[PDB]
Amino acid sequence: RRRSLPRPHDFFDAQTLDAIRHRAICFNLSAHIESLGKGHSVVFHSTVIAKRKEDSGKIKLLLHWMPEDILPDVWVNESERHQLKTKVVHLSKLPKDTALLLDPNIYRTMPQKRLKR
Amino acid sequence: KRVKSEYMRLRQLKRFRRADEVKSMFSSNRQKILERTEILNQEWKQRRIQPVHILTSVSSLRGTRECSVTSDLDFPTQVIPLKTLNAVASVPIMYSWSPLQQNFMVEDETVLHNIPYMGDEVLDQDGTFIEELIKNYDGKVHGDRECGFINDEIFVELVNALGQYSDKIFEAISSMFPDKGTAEELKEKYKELTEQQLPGALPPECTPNIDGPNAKSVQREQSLHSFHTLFCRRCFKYDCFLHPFHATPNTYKRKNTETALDNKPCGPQCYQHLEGAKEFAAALTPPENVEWSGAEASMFRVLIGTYYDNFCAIARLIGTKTCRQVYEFRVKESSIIAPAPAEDVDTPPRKKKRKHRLWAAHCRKIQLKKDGSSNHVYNYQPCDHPRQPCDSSCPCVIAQNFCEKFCQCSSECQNRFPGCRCKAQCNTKQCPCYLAVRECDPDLCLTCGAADHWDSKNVSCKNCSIQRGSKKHLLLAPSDVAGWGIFIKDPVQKNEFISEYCGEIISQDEADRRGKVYDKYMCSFLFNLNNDFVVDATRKGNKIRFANHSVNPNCYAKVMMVNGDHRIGIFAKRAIQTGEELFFDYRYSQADALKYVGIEREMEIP
Amino acid sequence: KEAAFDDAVEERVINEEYKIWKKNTPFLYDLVMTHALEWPSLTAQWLPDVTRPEGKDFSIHRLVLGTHTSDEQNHLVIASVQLPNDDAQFGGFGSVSGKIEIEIKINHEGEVNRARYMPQNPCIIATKTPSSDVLVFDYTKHPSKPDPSGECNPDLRLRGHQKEGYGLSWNPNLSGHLLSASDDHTICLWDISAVPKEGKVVDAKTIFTGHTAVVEDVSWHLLHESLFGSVADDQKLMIWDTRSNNTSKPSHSVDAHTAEVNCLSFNPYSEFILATGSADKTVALWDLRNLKLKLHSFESHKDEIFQVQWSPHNETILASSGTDRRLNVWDLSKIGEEQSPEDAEDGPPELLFIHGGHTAKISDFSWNPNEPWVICSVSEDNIMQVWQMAENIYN
Amino acid sequence: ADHELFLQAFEKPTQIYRFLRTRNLIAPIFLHRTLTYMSHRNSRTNIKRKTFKVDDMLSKVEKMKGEQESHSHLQLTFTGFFHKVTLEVLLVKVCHKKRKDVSCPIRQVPTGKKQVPLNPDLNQTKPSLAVSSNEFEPSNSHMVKSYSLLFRVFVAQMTVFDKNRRLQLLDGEYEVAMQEMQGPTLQFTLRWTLRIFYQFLYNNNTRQQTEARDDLHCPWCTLNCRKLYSLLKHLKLCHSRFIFNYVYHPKGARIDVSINECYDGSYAGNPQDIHRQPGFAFSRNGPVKRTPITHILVCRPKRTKASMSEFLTYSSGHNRLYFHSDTCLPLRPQEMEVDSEDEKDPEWLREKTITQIEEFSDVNEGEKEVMKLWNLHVMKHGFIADNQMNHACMLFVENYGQKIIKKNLCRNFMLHLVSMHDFNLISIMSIDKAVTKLR
Amino acid sequence: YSFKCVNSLKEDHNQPLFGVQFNWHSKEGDPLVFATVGSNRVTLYECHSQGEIRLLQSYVDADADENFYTCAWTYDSNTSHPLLAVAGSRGIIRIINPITMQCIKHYVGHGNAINELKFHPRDPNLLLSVSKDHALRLWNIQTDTLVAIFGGVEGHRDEVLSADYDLLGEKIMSCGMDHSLKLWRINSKRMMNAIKESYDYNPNKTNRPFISQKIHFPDFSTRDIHRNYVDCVRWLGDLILSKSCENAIVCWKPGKMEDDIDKIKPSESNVTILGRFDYSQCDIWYMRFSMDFWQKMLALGNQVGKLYVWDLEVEDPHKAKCTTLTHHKCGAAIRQTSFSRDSSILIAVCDDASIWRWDRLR
Amino acid sequence: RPRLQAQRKFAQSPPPATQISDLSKRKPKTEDFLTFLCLRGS
Ligand SMILES: Nc1ncnc2c1ncn2[C@@H]1O[C@H](CSCC[C@H](N)C(=O)O)[C@@H](O)[C@H]1O
Repeated sequence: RRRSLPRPHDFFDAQTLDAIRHRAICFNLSAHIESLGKGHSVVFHSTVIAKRKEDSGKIKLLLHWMPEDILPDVWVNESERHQLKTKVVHLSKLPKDTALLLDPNIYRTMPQKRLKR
Repeated sequence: KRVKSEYMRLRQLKRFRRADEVKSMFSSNRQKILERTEILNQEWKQRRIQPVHILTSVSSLRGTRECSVTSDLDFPTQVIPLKTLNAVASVPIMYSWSPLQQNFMVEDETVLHNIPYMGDEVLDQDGTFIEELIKNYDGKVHGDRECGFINDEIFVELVNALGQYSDKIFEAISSMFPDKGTAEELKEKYKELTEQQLPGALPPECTPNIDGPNAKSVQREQSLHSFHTLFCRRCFKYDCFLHPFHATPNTYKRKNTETALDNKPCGPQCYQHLEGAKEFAAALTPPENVEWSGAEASMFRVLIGTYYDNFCAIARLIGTKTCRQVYEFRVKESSIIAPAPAEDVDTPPRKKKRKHRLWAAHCRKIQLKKDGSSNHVYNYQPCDHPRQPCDSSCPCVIAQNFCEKFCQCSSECQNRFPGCRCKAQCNTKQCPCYLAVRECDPDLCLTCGAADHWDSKNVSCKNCSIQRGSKKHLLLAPSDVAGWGIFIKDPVQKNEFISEYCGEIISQDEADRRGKVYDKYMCSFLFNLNNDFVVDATRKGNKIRFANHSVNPNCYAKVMMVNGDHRIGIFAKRAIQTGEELFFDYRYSQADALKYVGIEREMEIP
Repeated sequence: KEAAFDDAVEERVINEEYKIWKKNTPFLYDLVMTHALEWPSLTAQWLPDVTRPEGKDFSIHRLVLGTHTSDEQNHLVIASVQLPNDDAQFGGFGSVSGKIEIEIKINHEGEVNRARYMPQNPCIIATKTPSSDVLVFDYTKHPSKPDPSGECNPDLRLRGHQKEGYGLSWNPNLSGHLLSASDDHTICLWDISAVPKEGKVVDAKTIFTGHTAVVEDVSWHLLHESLFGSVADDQKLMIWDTRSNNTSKPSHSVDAHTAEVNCLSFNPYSEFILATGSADKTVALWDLRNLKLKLHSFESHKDEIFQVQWSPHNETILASSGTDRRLNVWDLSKIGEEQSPEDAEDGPPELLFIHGGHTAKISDFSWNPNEPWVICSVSEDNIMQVWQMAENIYN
Repeated sequence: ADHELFLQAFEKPTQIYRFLRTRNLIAPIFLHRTLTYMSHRNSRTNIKRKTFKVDDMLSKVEKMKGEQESHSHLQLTFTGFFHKVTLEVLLVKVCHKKRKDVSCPIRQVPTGKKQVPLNPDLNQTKPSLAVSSNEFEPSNSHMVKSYSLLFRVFVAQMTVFDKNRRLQLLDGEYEVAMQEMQGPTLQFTLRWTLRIFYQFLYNNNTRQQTEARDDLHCPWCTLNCRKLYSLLKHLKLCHSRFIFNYVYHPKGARIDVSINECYDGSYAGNPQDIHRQPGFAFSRNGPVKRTPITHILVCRPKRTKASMSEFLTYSSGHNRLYFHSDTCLPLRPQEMEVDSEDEKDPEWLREKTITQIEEFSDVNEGEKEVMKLWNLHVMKHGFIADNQMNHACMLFVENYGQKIIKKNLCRNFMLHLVSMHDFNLISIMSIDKAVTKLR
Repeated sequence: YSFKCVNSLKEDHNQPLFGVQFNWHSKEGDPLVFATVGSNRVTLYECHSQGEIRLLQSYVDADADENFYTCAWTYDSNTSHPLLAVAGSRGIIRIINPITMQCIKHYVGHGNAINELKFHPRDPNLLLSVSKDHALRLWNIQTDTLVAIFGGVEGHRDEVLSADYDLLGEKIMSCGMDHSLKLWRINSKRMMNAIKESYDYNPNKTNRPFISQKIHFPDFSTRDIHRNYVDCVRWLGDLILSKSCENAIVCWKPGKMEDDIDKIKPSESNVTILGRFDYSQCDIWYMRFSMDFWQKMLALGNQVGKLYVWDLEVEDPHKAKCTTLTHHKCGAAIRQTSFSRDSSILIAVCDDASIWRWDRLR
Repeated sequence: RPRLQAQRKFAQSPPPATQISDLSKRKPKTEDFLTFLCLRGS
């Protein structure tokens, strides 16, 4: 090499920088990955769902989380009230079949519509 | 000077005369303006175009940049987020050029005819560079500061202010208008005006064409005078673009014994086969019924110099001539003209058993000792004057070059070589032509096979490729070091040929004049060719020029002479595989090389 | 349509990831060698015979591919590969000119999608079916230089199919037996062991149809000459036994993944085990005797999977590829093994290292039966890669 | 002065890898536990043989011990609504996403609509029923996903099966809050029948001072590197967009980052598609042709030990894209074979000889015509040698014999042969051959 | 005819602009939409009346420090859409479709910077491009192919910075740094044959690349017309409207007065000047000019912003017109003028990234 | 001399050190800080 070697044309054009820039804004104002998500995780916010009455006086609770990326709603015990209001799931333990819905730049089929198989 | 005022008054009189011409032309062209703009307007009215939508913003504008446009007066400062259109891989800087595989001499006129653009910032700090640039030619510019240009009548009337005193009047007019600039050309201009004609776009002796309707009889030399003055012997092409016309005509001997004119009956139409006519022909070794026209006489005067012996061929060539009348016309011409000498020499003694080796040994001492201390390699210039037969005044001798076939020296001059004795690919140290750093010329080197298989472009004889022109396949691609580069799509072995660094053959002075702007423009193309010529490839050339230079180049460029002309040859220093940029050392001066070509490809890896 | 914008953005993303993977290769692989082809290949199956030249530190391998030309005549191609067959085999490692050669090129009518050679005679390779007819090519007789005078006149062609297919597998135990799948919902049986007569056309020996959707693969058992498994797109694979004289009654009524399943392969070193991969982003293995019971399913992929390969050099090493732009090797020995959260968050314990040397869908891949660990992977991007793990994960 | 240029220069490397963090955590291009210098992870040593006759028995035992979920028919009874009316419900069966399905298809099965109380008050109860058919079969319901229930009054949804196909419900009274359009709700029941520091380096005259926390975790890809050497090595390998230099801090270590000076290899796909206009670029709908290239980066690494002191590419192919010399136009790989774009007779020089010959004064077109044509021919074939020109004259006559015969320029053409013989180029015999072929 | 205006603009980026062109292809009654170029952003503008100028979304090539010098309007024959072609210092021509607000085609092949472009008035898919490397590039947008070049040394020998078509689009006149003014005839058989072949070429149709040619030799050349660098040309019937920094626009034609504009061979070098205009303070080059569509009126910007406006008729050039319009705040330089389809709107460029609109009192 | 001069073309005429939250100060440079340390990271 030498002192003034030219820089090859960066394939990452500026409009892709703008797209990732806007994605950064939306994810900083939606999930707060840096602060709430601890950088490596996504926070899920539960809401008020239906409550079912079992044989005992205690009522089995149901919680569905706001992002609803891939997790299905599952019944929880009565103790989950005010304790499972906010949960943080690492990106790794999110399901590996249907979690792409949080953002479609995270993963997509590059050929998309395939002329061949 | 009052000459300019008188010229202006005369031009004003001419403009008063042409005030109707300009008015009529303006009216006529305005009619065409209307008639050609109405059709365009009607075509636009024919079809419909989709209007552009109002300003809109995408959801990604939050992360995208936003711009505003303000107004000087009371208008809202409208804003709109930018749209980042996708970028492209821009090519490096390049300058257009006409492709060619040979050279092209360029006239050395000391006229700039432009002033190159410069940064406009360093000039404020130091604008002396343009002054140094123009001072090299002369402290002027194209058009100078005269600010005067008028018609021929006005220029003539400029001298009319002092014409009653002419030389002084013409000098004043020349000082007024830089178009002519000399009172001496006024004499030739006035001679042409008094003749009310010119030399003409034809032979001046009233003949438009010798083969045209003006079938006037002319002498042999005059007919070929325009032919030979425009025929260059070096490149063999009429009106050469790389050789001057300052040369003697084809006043050379020939094998006159070839035209034997063997005794054979040529039929009734024959200058021979008639007792009186044959007797006259034998002595020269009834009158014609048809009088040959001027074209026939003119062509006879030319074909006699080529085919003195046989009348049949001359009659066969001339349409307006008959071989039966050939004897009578020859008698009449020889009565009215003179014969030709047709010089030839015998030179009985000859020996090639060892004389070739003795001459080769003699050439080595000159080329090593007497030519290595000259510090200059003058451009090849054949000598055609008997004023110094193999002496110290023949240009081929003072330049230490060889009096080859193209030089008018003796047919057996010792200052020439018999070509390649070796058949061993003409590139080893046993090759005399490789030893003399010159491509073997095919008509002499019958051993290496340069003349053998002319149609073949894969000659087994190396060191003759430029003569064959069989350049390898080269591909242009951007260079990782700087600017463009040249990349080869095929592997190249030891000392294999790559295309010649073609360009413009120009004198040392003109090349140095161009170097002053090349240094500022940083895209130089000049390294010396010979003590008289330097090849410039900025305007013409090929893909070779894109090859850069590094401290460890992969090729080597040796400036080398081909067929009496110096050509910059490119050969690979080492074996280079496919897809590698070609680098050859420029032999560049160390300080100015580090100033210009100091960029290195590979650092100190070990 | 916003698909194009996202596609371009993710194209730049995949370029960035390919660069990042490329610079991580020396501390990830013991051997990375990527190659580009004039036209893409949908078949990547290492030839079994590998020649080892003496003295030099590299061996001469041969690899079967196929030109997928979208403009001109497609050609069946066999490409040779040099690999560092030496302990100290450190320009590169061997000859610096011919690490990739295209010495064998044979004309083919249409592109090659799934080519599989003969274990019994690798000179005979079937180019599957970009037609209604399955062609047979013997690369020994065909010239090295592809003559453009039409097709290469295949030695034999097989009737029985109607539409295209992507499944192919030769009988490892019986000579001259082939089964192939197609979109016609059908698998055709062929007997190429004896073709004495003229015409050079061999009809289907027996048509097999027991699936309600497209069949995409079929394979014979290596320790069972008559028992062969089949898989289809009706979320169902089915095991077929010959000599039953029934084209619709399966030997064992079984069901595949909840979604479309496209590949089926057996392990050579066992009598019962069978593995398959589906479009449900999962690869699951079955058994010949435990049909109904589910042993395990692999959930590392994210898109459809249509290729599975048991490592010939081991019994418990598996590999699979799909449109996920990833290549996964499976080590069944570590199935369900407990591991620290750092190991778990990277991937499941049974999953070996995930190969990521591609920019498109991995069309096909295979392991050469000569070197203990060797595997190539092709793609529609003409990206030809031969990669090896660093020894640290398997000692 | 502003430092926004520095932030803009470092932001492009930043956000790229920050998004790649999510992309790789969801979809790892490689397992981080399998890296040679990350090998402190993946503690599961490969020591087992795992004969194929142990997993079948274990799976059979697990299946025998499993099957905890049980079922018979699903039933339910409606109590009413509440607001601060006839009701309609539906049964939906969902199939997993197939190749021809963009997403998982949902198919609904109608049932019998009934009436519900219009938000009854307390103690207002004083009968509506819906029953499900036992159509759940392993063969019929193999391809279906977990079933779900539709409720409309005001639409609600709730499933029945769990992740492992187990029942998620039970026979009991359900108080369901309705997602209309406290608050809307519905009532009913169901029945069954060390420390490190960071530094940023660009225009080092001034910079924004930085600090570091969560040392073993990378700031960009949030990877926990339990070895300090491996952290810097991973930064070097996965973050070429930065240049890291280590200095021993008085209270630990310190890393100074700097934007890459060159950062080569920006694009690695087909070079032909770099310059192409949008729409036709990066299509991949069908096969595309690219020049064959061979690139090798790993052959046999020395596999040195993890040494801290270490901190203070072969390729044979066309690679880069080639452009036309004359027009600076990118060259198609298929056109590459014959697009030499260089031949002995350029057209511009063909017109140049015509213009310069015709331009001269003391000669007329009667001779300038042949003067122009001979140059055209000789420069078309590029003759060099004298014996080459002896047949160059013959080839001139061969090319233009019919044209001259229809043109009748023999006498003017005779001047060319005279000049040829005056220079001894054309022999006497070759003079006649230019005449017989002329007619 | 006299122009009056109380209005001005100014772009925030503050680097000089280098050309404005109106969308003359807009139908009757469409809003007056014109393009502006310069400072790595393509800023389109919309004008209706009352001095209001409405911006369109600017397209920025922020990948490098590009300088833009070229705008040129055209329409798509296939879909009837307004297209704009922009080229800059990087030697890259960009085609952006404002209807979709996104670029569609780019063109590469320029060895150096690119000056102002003009579109073929008869065939909308043909675009001629000047270049800093003494070359002239003509393009076929409908097939994205390159057609014959005018870049040989026989053409311009230095920086070409102006070109124009005639009204009928038959001949091309251009000027460069070397004071040359040369004519290339589109109506020459070779040229429309090349154009027809360009419209007939598809890259997938044949493996052979589109065989373009090189046009080194124009049909006329002259240098003595202007002693300084001529930087702008326009067509007035068969005459030439050229400007150089001798502070004078001149009118002239090849050949003599009676010489036909079509039969004149390149050998003839006679030049007759039949018109000249005068102004003040034409010191800095690139100070281009343009006419209205009807060519009835001419204006030229000045470095102090003076707009010397002259109505064109069959009258004598000596006293053609002496009308000058100037605003007290337009002291910045001006390098390009543009007119609407009618003479109603005249809008020029400046050096301080300011945009000025002049309104006709008709 | 008037025509010999060069064509000049124109007229002659938060500071304190920040943790990895500073990284969060550069992807979302606008649209709220998303964390209080970004203000200290300015
Ligand atoms: N290795 C190198 N690094 C930087 N500049 C170089 C170079 N080799 C040549 N040059 C420059 O290029 C000119 C020689 S011609 C070299 C190729 C051509 N100019 C191009 O850029 O594509 C010289 O003026 C020199 O300044």
